Amino acid sequence: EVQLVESGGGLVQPGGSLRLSCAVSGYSITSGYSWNWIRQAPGKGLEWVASITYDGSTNYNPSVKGRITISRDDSKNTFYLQMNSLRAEDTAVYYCARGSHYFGHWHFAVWGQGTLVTVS
Amino acid sequence: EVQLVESGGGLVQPGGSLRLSCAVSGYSITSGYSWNWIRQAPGKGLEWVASITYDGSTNYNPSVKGRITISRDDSKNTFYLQMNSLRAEDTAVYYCARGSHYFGHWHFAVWGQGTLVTVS
Amino acid sequence: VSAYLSRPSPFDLFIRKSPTITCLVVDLAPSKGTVNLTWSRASGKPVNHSTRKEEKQRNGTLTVTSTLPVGTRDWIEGETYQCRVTHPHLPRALMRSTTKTSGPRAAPEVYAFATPEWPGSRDKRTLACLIQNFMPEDISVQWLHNEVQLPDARHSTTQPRKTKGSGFFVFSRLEVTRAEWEQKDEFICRAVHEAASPSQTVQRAVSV
Amino acid sequence: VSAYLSRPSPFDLFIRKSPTITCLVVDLAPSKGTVNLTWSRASGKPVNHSTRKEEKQRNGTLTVTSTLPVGTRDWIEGETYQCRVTHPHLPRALMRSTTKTSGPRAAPEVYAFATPEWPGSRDKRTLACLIQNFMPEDISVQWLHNEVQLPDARHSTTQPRKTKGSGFFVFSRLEVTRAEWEQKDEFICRAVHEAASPSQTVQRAVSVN
Amino acid sequence: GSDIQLTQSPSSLSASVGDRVTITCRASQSVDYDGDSYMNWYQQKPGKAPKLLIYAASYLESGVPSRFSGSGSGTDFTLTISSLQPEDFATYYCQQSHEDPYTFGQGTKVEIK
Amino acid sequence: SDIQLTQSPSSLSASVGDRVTITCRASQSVDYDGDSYMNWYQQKPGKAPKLLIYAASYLESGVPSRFSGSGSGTDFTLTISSLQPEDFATYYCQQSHEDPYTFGQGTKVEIKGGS
Ligand SMILES: *[C@@H]1O[C@H](CO)[C@@H](O[C@@H]2O[C@H](CO)[C@@H](O[C@@H]3O[C@H](CO[C@H]4O[C@H](CO)[C@@H](O[C@@H]5O[C@H](CO)[C@@H](O)[C@H](O)[C@@H]5O)[C@H](O)[C@@H]4O)[C@@H](O)[C@H](O[C@H]4O[C@H](CO)[C@@H](O)[C@H](O)[C@@H]4O)[C@@H]3O)[C@H](O)[C@H]2NC(C)=O)[C@H](O)[C@H]1NC(C)=O
Ligand SMILES: *[C@@H]1O[C@H](CO)[C@@H](O[C@@H]2O[C@H](CO)[C@@H](O[C@@H]3O[C@H](CO[C@H]4O[C@H](CO)[C@@H](O)[C@H](O)[C@@H]4O)[C@@H](O)[C@H](O)[C@@H]3O)[C@H](O)[C@H]2NC(C)=O)[C@H](O)[C@H]1NC(C)=O
Ligand SMILES: *[C@@H]1O[C@H](CO)[C@@H](O)[C@H](O)[C@H]1NC(C)=O
Repeated sequence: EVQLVESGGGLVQPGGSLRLSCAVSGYSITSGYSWNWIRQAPGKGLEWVASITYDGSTNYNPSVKGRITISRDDSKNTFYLQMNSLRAEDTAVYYCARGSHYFGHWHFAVWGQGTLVTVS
Repeated sequence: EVQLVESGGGLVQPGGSLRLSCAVSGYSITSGYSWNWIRQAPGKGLEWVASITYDGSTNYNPSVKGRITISRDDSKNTFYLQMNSLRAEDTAVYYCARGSHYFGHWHFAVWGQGTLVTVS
Repeated sequence: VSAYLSRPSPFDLFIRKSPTITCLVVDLAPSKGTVNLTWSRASGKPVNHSTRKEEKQRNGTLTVTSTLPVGTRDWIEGETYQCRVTHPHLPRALMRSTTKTSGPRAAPEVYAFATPEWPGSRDKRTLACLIQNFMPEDISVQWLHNEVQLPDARHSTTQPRKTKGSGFFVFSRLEVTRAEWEQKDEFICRAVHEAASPSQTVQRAVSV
Repeated sequence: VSAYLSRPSPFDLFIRKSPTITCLVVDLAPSKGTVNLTWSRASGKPVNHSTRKEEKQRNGTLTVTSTLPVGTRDWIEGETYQCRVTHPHLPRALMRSTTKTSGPRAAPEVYAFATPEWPGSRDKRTLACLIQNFMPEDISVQWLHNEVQLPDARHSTTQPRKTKGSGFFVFSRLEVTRAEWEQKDEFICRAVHEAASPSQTVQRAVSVN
Repeated sequence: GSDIQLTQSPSSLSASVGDRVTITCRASQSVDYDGDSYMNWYQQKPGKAPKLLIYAASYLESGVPSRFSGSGSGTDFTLTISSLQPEDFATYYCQQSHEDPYTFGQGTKVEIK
Repeated sequence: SDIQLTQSPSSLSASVGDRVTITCRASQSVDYDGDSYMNWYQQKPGKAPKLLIYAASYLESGVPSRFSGSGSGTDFTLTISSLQPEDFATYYCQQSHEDPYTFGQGTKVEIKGGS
């Protein structure tokens, strides 16, 4: 069974930069599916942040384009969210999720427990 | 299984009389159903001639009432058509048929091969 | 509104010799004025006294059933019974008919056995019956506990389905008490069918 | 218009090792231009080369089938194949999905008997097979006369029903002729099921004598 | 002449195997009563006695091929052969059982072309 | 400049066995190719969402049949036919039609009384 675990949260300073990591086990992130980062500000809505397909195609939300970067590591079966110039508007819980494919459209069938990012 | 046989047909002279028989086998003509005579002029339509029920009721076609009689004979499981004063219009094929009952109305579900009556 | 007219069970026709046929009307709105459910026979002899029953339903639906006794000699001789539902609402009338289904006829073969005793069945044993190659489809399946006929509730049997060649077949599964296989270690699977000979009965015995 | 999406049989999947899934569209009249029916996998991996075929029946309806091959490993690893039919005469689309049935897995145990000869039919005998306690429910049953595979017509098998306990069961009847068992009195009732170990096969041998 | 007269059409027709044949009966007066219509349809092949096909306008006599169908009410009834067949070439009669004397239509011959 | 999803109601209370109906309205149509790309998620507090329905009306595997989805264009509805104790959660719709993918704000389904 596919399992996903976020790491890299903590108390962080504004304007700095942080790397979140999603450690996937039980399925290979180059064998299929889309790999997403979705965040949730406290008691607010879910926001889709960025994705990478198994074949390497990347997609971003315009709300974070430029200051956020998504990469993977075939060797470590992990993928990463690089965030620069952190703002208060970035404080949230970041979930990583495995998207399942429906005729060119993706839905988020598997998530992980979440990691918290807080910006003073 | 309820088979019916006409008999007694033949060539007959005008103004005379003849009697046809329907030799019923496989069912008791007093046990149920309606027992009919139908005749058909060569290349003409079917004309219903006479009927007799298992209980003895008679019915005649008014076009021949008064010179046609229908009678039955329980022991020989046979029934008969009595005709006096034969005319040319009586020339036809005489069929006997077992009518089945539907909420007070009868349909002609079982027939016999017919016997021919020729006048003149 | 739908309407159904059943046949006699072979058992009612060839053993008890007290056959009946039921005319069942369903899907009625109780709002409507009551339905007329009259009978006719192909012979023209009059109809016995039929029994009427109304039973309102959990669907807001209403069920009226009519059962009519029928003559054994009359049915086998090739009689036709017809039910007619009319209503002041309904435009015309519904009619359903029944008869002895004419066709080729073959008597059933019967085999009984045990299913392998299996974990979770210390006091429970399971008995099965195969009945096949009969036609027409009309059949009555019976389990008997050594000269005592068993409640039909105790056994559940499958609907007749068509074989590859030409016969029908059914399955009867039966679980017998520890006491029952101990009180008597013999069980009888019997089928009643118009082709079966003699007395329209064929049966076998099988034990735990 | 209706659309049906079949799964690969255990036999096609473990013996022929050439599994395929068919998406069947039925009840359509030729009518307006033909229907478009495409595929998708849950993984997003691309779909093979699928073959389409159109057939006009006696009743005037159109049977359009699309056949797609699958990798046995892909299927067992738990892929999801999805078919989607679109038609101008239909406002929305029909979608059918198929995948490996989730749950516990128990291989089937098999029992075969012969029926005692019946009076009047000395030359036909009936052999029976009960297959039970397996899951999931997907199973393939085939009869062999000593390593000669018999046409699937020769036998009738019940659809799997769920027992009181935890397995499913099926019951298979095979009618064999006297000539067949006198030349060779060995008959094999064989089940192909994904839990059976090894090679996904369980069988019993049954003789008329 | 106060009887019920049944007029059929067509009198004669030509068809091919697989066609749909439709025959019509028109009665001098209504043969409806009690929510039913007492019109029966018979087939007569040459030199043989008639055979009953449909009774009560729309009910198929037992053992009658499914392609035969009847319909109608009032004074208008229709026999329909949905898919003509090689043996179905014959003359076809309607007969009313509502009011005595029972009367027959004049027949329609369906001929093979 | 994105697609907005408004859900209604915001918050609701029910009891076990009730029938609950939630509405999602998209700022513009999410239809293409005869399908509707609206997905429904369940989120219990302190836990991550769980996918229930994708493409408006299709059930994710292992999801109880009591969940059903329907709709087209910009009007979609999640229907729980028979509420259960475990069904008390916040529920999100999210459109997969056009980038960037967007979620509704959520409908909180709380048990009748006081949470
Ligand atoms: C006009 O005439 C045509 C021609 O006869 C009619 O076409 C038929 O139409 C019916 C009605 O829809 C249709 O019945 C459905 O059949 C589905 C297909 O399943 C059949 O075929 C498959 C493949 O051939 C079989 O499975 C295969 O098994 C093989 C090994 O075992 C394997 O190699 C293969 O890959 C498959 O696994 C299957 O056993 C069966 O033979 C059925 O799935 C379906 O039933 C399902 O759905 C209902 C619910 O909707 C359930 O209740 C049911 O239990 C089951 O789950 C349908 O019954 C039939 O396929 C079709 N045939 C053709 C050739 O077109 C047409 O219907 C007629 N229509 C009119 C208006 O006249
Ligand atoms: C209202 O409440 C009622 C609850 O009692 C519901 O009534 C049930 O209605 C169904 C009809 O859908 C009856 O079901 C069966 O009908 C089948 C038909 O299948 C085959 O039957 C013959 C048998 O030879 C076969 O020739 C046909 O071709 C069919 O394939 C039959 O197997 C039975 O006759 C049986 O009647 C139920 O019996 C009936 N229940 C009761 C208790 O009477 C009803 O659905 C509810 N809803 C409505 C809208 O009325
Ligand atoms: C049904 O028809 C018979 C025949 O006259 C009659 O007894 C009955 O009253 C009719 N209608 C009803 C509603 O019973």
